Amino acid sequence: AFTVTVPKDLYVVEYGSNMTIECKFPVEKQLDLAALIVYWEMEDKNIIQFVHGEEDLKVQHSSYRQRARLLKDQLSLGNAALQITDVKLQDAGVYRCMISYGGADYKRITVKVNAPY
Amino acid sequence: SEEDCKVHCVKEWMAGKACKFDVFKCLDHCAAP
Ligand SMILES: *[C@@H]1O[C@H](CO)[C@@H](O)[C@H](O)[C@H]1NC(C)=O
Ligand code: NA
Repeated sequence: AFTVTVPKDLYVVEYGSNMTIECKFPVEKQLDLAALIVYWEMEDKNIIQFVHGEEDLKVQHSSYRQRARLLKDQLSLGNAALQITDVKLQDAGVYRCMISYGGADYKRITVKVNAPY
Repeated sequence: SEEDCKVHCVKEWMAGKACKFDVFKCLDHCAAP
């Protein structure tokens, strides 16, 4: 069965830092971009829509502009890594990663934003 | 059969993107007994 797995289901991240949240999917030999969809979402805000290799900045939610990207080097290894720079208090919440690659699946990841002192 | 239900959720999510379909609810229901 096609399964998406998360190495971590909880990330505790510092306010103003950078986070990379990971979502793994099975890759046999080389990645085929023509068969791959990656969708990152957070409480109905669309962060990444990677459709068969194609990304459209116009449909990224305004709260993630210039802060969120899908790391392409990880993608080759079956790792859909979402990097968010300059983490905001509003970035706290439940992220969903949906991967379609042959089959389809999704996982939830909780992000908590701390302000250490 | 479950695999096929999930592929179809993605199909309908894509169709929507052309034309508010909740793909996570759809995928959930494929796994739901
Ligand atoms: C986050 O990324 C930027 C470059 O994109 C880097 O300059 C910065 O040091 C990183 N932030 C932290 C707190 O590590
Ligand atoms: Na810290």
